[PDB]
Amino acid sequence: GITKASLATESFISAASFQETTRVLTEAAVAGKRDELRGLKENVIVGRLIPAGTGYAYHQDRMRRRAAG
Amino acid sequence: VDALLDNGRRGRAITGSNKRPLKSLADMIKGKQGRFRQNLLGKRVDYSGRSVITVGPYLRLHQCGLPKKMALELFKPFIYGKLELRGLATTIKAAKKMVEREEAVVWDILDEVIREHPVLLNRAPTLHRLGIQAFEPVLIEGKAIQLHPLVCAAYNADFDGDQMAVHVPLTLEAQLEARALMMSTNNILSPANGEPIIVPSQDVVLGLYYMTRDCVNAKGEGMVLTGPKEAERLYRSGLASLHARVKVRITEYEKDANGELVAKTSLKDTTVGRAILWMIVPKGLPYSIVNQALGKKAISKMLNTCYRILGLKPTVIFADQIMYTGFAYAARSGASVGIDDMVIPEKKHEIISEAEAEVAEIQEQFQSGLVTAGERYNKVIDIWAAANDRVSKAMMDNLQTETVINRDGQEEKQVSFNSIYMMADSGARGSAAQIRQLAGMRGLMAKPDGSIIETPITANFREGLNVLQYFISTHGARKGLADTALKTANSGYLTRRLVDVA
Amino acid sequence: GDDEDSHLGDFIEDTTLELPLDSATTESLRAATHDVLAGLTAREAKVLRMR
Amino acid sequence: EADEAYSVTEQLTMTGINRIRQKINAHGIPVYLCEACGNPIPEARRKIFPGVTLCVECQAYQERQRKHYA
Amino acid sequence: YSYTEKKRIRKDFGKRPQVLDVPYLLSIQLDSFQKFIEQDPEGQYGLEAAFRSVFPIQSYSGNSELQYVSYRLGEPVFDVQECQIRGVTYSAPLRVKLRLVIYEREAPEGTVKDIKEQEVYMGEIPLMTDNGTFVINGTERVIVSQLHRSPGVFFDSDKGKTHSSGKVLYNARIIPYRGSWLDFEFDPKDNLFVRIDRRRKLPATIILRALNYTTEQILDLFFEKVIFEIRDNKLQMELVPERLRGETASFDIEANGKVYVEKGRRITARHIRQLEKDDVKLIEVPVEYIAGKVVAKDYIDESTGELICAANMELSLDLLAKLSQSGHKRIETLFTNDLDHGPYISETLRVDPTNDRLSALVEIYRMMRPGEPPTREAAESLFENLFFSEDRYDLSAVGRMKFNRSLLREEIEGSGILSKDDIIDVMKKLIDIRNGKGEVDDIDHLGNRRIRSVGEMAENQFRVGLVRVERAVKERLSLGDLDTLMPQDMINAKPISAAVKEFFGSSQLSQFMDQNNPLSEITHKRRISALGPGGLTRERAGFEVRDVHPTHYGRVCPIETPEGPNIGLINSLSVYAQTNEYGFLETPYRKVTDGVVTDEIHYLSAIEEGNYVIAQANSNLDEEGHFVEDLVTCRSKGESSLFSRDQVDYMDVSTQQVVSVGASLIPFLEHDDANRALMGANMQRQAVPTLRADKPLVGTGMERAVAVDSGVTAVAKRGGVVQYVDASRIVIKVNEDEMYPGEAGIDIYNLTKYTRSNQNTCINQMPCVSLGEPVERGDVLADGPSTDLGELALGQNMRVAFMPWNGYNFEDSILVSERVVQEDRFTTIHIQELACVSRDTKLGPEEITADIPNVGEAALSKLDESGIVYIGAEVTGGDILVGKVTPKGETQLTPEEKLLRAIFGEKASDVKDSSLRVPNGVSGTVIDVQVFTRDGVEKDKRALEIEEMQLKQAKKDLSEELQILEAGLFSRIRAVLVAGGVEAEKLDKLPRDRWLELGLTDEEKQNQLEQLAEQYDELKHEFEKKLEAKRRKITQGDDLAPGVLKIVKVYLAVKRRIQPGDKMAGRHGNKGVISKINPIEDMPYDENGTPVDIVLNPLGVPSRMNIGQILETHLGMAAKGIGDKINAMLKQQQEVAKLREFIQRAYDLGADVRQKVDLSTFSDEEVMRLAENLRKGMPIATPVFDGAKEAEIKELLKLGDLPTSGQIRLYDGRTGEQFERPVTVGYMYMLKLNHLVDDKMHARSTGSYSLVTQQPLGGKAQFGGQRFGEMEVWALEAYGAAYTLQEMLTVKSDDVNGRTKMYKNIVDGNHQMEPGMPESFNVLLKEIRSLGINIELEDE
Ligand SMILES: [Mg+2]
Ligand SMILES: [Zn+2]
Repeated sequence: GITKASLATESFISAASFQETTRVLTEAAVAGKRDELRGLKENVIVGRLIPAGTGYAYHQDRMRRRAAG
Repeated sequence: VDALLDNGRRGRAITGSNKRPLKSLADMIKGKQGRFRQNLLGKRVDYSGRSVITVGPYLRLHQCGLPKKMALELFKPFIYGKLELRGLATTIKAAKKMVEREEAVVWDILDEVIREHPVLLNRAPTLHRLGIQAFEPVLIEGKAIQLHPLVCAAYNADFDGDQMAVHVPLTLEAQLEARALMMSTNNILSPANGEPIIVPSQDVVLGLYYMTRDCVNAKGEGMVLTGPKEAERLYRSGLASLHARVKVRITEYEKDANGELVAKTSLKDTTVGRAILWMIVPKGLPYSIVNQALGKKAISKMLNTCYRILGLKPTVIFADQIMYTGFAYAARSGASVGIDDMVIPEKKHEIISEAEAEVAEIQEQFQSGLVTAGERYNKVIDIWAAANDRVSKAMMDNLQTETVINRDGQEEKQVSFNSIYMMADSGARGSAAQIRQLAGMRGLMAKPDGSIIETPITANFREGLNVLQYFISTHGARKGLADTALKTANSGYLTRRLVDVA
Repeated sequence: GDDEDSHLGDFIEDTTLELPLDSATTESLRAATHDVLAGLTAREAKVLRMR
Repeated sequence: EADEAYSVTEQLTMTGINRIRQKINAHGIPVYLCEACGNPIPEARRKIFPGVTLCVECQAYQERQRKHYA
Repeated sequence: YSYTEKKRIRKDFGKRPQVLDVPYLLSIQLDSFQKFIEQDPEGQYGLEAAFRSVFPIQSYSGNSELQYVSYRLGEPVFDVQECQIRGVTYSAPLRVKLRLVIYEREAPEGTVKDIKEQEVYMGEIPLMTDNGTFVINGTERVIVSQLHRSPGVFFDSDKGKTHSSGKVLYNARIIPYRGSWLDFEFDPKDNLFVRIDRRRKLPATIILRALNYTTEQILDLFFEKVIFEIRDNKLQMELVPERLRGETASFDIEANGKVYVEKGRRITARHIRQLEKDDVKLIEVPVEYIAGKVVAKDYIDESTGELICAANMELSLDLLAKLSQSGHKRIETLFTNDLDHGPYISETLRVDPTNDRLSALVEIYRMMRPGEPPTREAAESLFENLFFSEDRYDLSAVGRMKFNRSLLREEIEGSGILSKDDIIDVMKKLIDIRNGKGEVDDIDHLGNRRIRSVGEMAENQFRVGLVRVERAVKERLSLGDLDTLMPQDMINAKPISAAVKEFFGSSQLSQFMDQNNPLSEITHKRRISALGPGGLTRERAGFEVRDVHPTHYGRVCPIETPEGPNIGLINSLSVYAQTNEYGFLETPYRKVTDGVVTDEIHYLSAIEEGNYVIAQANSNLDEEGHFVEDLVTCRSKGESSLFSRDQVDYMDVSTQQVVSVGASLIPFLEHDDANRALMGANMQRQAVPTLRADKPLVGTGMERAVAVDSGVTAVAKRGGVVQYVDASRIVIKVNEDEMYPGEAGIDIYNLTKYTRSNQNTCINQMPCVSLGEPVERGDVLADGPSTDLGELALGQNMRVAFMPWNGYNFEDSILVSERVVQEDRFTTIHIQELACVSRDTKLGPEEITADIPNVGEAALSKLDESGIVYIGAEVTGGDILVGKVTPKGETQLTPEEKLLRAIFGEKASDVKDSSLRVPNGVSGTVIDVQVFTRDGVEKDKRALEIEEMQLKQAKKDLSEELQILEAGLFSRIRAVLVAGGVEAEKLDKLPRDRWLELGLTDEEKQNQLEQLAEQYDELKHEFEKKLEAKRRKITQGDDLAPGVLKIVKVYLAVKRRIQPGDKMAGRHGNKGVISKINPIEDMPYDENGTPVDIVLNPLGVPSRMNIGQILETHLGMAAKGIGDKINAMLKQQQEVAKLREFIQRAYDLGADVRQKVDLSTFSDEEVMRLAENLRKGMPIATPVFDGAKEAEIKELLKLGDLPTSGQIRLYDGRTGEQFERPVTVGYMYMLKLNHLVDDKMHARSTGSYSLVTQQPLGGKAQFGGQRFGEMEVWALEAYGAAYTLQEMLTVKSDDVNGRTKMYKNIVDGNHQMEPGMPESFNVLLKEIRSLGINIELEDE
């Protein structure tokens, strides 16, 4: 169901937006979770270019620079 | 420590001398919902403002009316810049004093910085991407925003005093983003259903309808004219009636070749109104599309075909012309509404006494035990429910055609030209449903329960209602407002869940 | 008021901040002084820049 | 605005009444034996309601029973 | 016909006669408060009542008792006007007489001594104004009457949704006026439960044990006894011939030598008729029927003295033998039947963990306060205090009444707390409904909703004031020494005055008066709310209570309710409604005895009304007053149908009584869709008062009642003649009949002149009578704002015509001719209050000096030597109202600033500029300056000039009184001296002061001259003291806050015309925002050339089914027609004959109306003045449901010589050519609401930023930028607007570094952004990092 499907998100920053914040961080801090941004919600949070539209160009061009040399 | 980190997972340490519990670190991140900062709202934002919105039909669809006072304060750093760029100010501190002084020299500067610089207009509940749209600003004396009427549909703006906000695209990117993506003219199709959302609304369609409509006999009957140009010439000077049957030479086009425009000229059988109108329609459309009566329904399919044949650019400027003309002739028409416009059927009192006797039949049967009690309720409710359909489609037969008028010979009848009908038939406002409450009786009402009451409103709005009839109408009315007040909260929640999962 | 998540602290404005219109003119006051001291004699510049 | 609120009310009212209206059907024709218990159906019920299958006794009873459980 | 009616008489359509004229509309507010504060020598609600409850207070059994004598109300510290300016609350000191008695040890009681301490002070309690408001801090407030669930017991459902079984449930609730709730509720298992308050559910029988009921008395009480005899061997049974109904035979049931029924045949009417008629008392049975029966009492073994069976224990075929062989002849059992008397209470006992009294009392104590140990003394006391203490519990009288009412008792008053019987009787009645006998209540019925208002709610807040002082008094009276402390030492003031100040200050029910409009005030004071303390909550209920209930007919308005988040949660009081003796809502009716309709009226409460059959408002009765038809439409028990001529017991009073004051002010309401009607009376109250008080051409009749009953107008106290008329004051020389014997004199009405309202509108009174005109008592003496000639004029009507005008009325937008703004007629006067404060900061004191660093004389022109703007100076944005400077020394300026100071020689000051300046864009005239100075700081120059001027004016005012009052009084002395010594010319030669000496021969006239002397010398001395106190109050130190030295308040009078953006609407819910203001050249005109003022869109009328606005327009058209007729004949100077002939024709019109009229009015001097007042148009009245009908409108159009169509042809002012089709033109009364554009319009480039979050923030009213919430972000996300979004929540807001980097770039002419990271997120990283969490930014 939509409400259940959305509840699972890769970005932990996105989850602390709409899920219960105390639980999200706790569950995530013990795990040593690394958030790579990638999604929309989180990039708005951290105030950089949305990884779609005009920004898709940039994120794509920068995502490939990663895992590289 | 625990009260410092997350107070509430204990006994709830209260603040000094103050009954309220003190807000902890955890309570400083958490909220409703989640992080307050990213939740609406949402962060206040520089370079912005708002006021009441008004009309301005003189606008092109790609612009909007922005108060002098607002534009001065909004673009203040730009004016300080352009002012010292052209050398009218020694320094920024002088520019500050200049626009503060409102020296007349600055107005001419502001018009420079305003030209190719879109602004964003946004109205109350932002529902789809068309809830924010980009316009080119036109300076206005007054403190209200002027909003192009065709965009009113997308915003779901009426003018009962709603206000809109403005936003200045600062960066060069934001201007080109707002110009190639958010501009009014770039978004004329709804993203929900490929159909135009910039359909002509109400005043403007009632305009065209009255124009491209015909009556049996009037000034100009039967003459023939060289082309559309001289059809207007005939009308503006009071020689011809707007709606009179007329053959005129027209030249339609059809790009039916291999992407190539073919021309066709014919003596089409039309009216003066439809002749004049063709002067707007661009090139490749057929004259058939304006040959009809043009209601709100037919008027939007026209815009649609224009898009899917000529493309974005021609449709935009076309759509402007439609609005401008519809408004103009609407004023010329002098359509109005008085008490005598709401014609009651001559048979009304009859229909009542008949269905009133029908209850008297089923009543006799209830008292004599032929029918049961719950039965009798559902019996009476049908014989009333029927009579309402009789009263409705009685006036609608009378109202629709009963303008009976003559052409040279004997007698003839046609679709009525009664004011209140033209409104519904065209689609400008009101429907035979609502009309049914003005002339015919207005239904039966039901209390909030839903259990519909066994003595309908036998009166209508042109007549008075009496004490009880109004009091019964109350329930349905109040629950109506009550419901749609909550139906505001419910819409909001469904869309929110959907973007979270998308 | 409103019981709303409008809290007292949300209205306490920052008074130590420097508004741009002033940060703007200060960047521009240097410009004017600099050009005024070069349009002088080189001794009057070293003399004035020093006092 | 507000106009829609009125609009909402009309749609609701219409739907409720319509359901009720249907629960009577139309031009029916049939026999006279009650399907529940065989009691005599008078031609009055046949001519008031076209297609009646429940005697006046059963056309209460059941109605009555539904009320009780409410 | 009266005196201010003779001036202008509204032509009234409508046939039904007024039988009862509208009572004081502010009845509710004024009445209730008068009851609270008043000596009542008995218990009826009041301050006396509250006292008598808690008092007498007695020390901890130490026999040191403090009893309550009586109380007094000191005079108001400031009167109404005084208290407002300064900012005190309008209150009176409460002085209560207390008597402290002491009993000897040890005493057969009686006193060593008692000191009868005079009236200790316990705070000041606010007082209500003459017009039903309070003043809390110089600001008028209203206390909204509340609607809450009546005290008593109410049986409810919770059908359906419960558990998804259907089944239904039934619950009872005992709701007392004060004290804990007692809830009784069932469940699916049919177990009875109780919960105190909303607490933990508990097994219901526990309270019986707490009342010292053991198991045996619970069975005996709630159950019958089935007596089992052991006669011979093995078991007989007492049979009640009825017990077997709703059961089937259990065995071979036989008696009386005849087998009536054998095993397996259900006991019905046959078997019970046999048993009852044949008298079957005893039957023989098997030992197995008691296998299920429950034994009633306790039975022990007579030999071993041990317990065989405990009460409420089920027997078995083996258990019987153990108590049968012990010699027990009786075994009492329970009668259990799941249709009639269900085994409910039996099952409950089996769920109870307690057994004895202290056992249950513990389980109650441990439920209420878990976690702490129970005690014997604790558990016993707790329960006795819950429902049986006079102090901690009370149902009141109303609670006791509905309690007894709902339980079918006789007493209408009784115990104030619950008894062992009370609780049991309720549990009894609850069971009955579950059995099928009886129905449940509903919360919504107005017989179960009660109305409280200010008088009651203050009482309750005073009661709590004492209970928190009572603990303190009892505490002091414990240790108090002998004859040293007295009843003032213990009673503090702050604790009492705080508990009452709390209410009137901040409460959901104490709010700023909605005062832009006499209707707005009057509609607010008559208002209900089910919210707040003791009522429902918006998140609680729940559509049933919001919806309009049938019982609302004539009590609550169905149409006047707010349109927001609380619809139906407010409602407005109906016109004729009044509050029941018991505090319910009743409404007036007419007693129909047999078939005649009487005029004796009866008030029927919501419960009373249901029973009777009430006729209808619109019902035709003639001659003696028989019903004309043999059958009349009436409503009786919740429904409405046709009824017989002589079955009707009552009839509606008026056609109006169902609506509110707001709703009744809509004309042709009958023709308006109910929804739009709501918006109508909703927006009518938002009408800002106009410059020139118009008058509605189309009215309803109520406008005079609302104007007068609302305080805004000045209504004559006593009838007489006018001595002096000033724009300032009015003096009335009283007629002899109404004039009191002594002090003689005249009534002098001082008028309210131009002054600030709560909503910044202007409230100004004007004289509506001329010099030497006759006025009678209860006449209109002066119009308020938005009242004309005694009628309520919330706006100005104008010539309106429905037609599309080139789109400048697209949605509901409005198109207005220049003639309106030129005529200054929708121009509106606003008064803002701007204040300047001299504070104390750490660095030093602020001075109000006019020495301001770096400002030219251009500024200091409008400023006096002292630094305050002059009165009368027309100023605009930026002009300085009050010069002010704050200490900020050693700036530490920079090189280039230093070099600049040295080049141009400015003495870089050690003081900051803090002066009060005029907000940008708003511009008006200064009309008043006030200065409040700390007690003991020296009044500066201007401050001393003012307090000197206030003195000279006040002396002139008081003396003016004496001069008029002397001459008025001396003028009476002259006339009584003439009755038995008349020397007309001889008397008035000598000095008037030298008159008091002349006496009179033996008669009462000698004693009458004696009376005027007393009250003369009293005027002489009461003048003196009234002047003295006035003088002290001016010079006395005005007391301020901590840190503040002195304050300057400047009052501005801005005159705002009307411009695109302003919201306007007619009374029929037709909103619209003026869109363009057109030249008179371009307006639609008719063949007579007269342009039209407003061009409305015809499309707005069909959809929104408000058809009354059209009727209004047509009737308005005809009403102006009569105007245009008289104006011609009055300019023709035709003479009384031709004029009066025409006027007389208008006021009859067709026949059958209610109006009546001349020629009685004195056929000359009086008739001509009327004609004048009508030439602007003839005021007509369409009562709410008694309104005018099309025929009467068309008929009045004929007389006006105007077309019946209501439509004419028009010509476009631009092209000059005709408009096809006739268009409607006419006159529609229209309001300008105070959503005026130049209040809504805000803009900000760069402004203040919040400290905590570097985020745009409103600080100097250059307000914060627009908020860009979540949904607006999805907007940009749906476009590609990636940069537009970044900039939106980076540099445009949150980026402390970016915003300045941008602004610098903007002026350099480089559109870029150097964004970086929002501080909002920067704080989260730190906020997270300050928890135990290591949150980093990785990589690169
Ligand atoms: Mg709106
Ligand atoms: Zn049957």
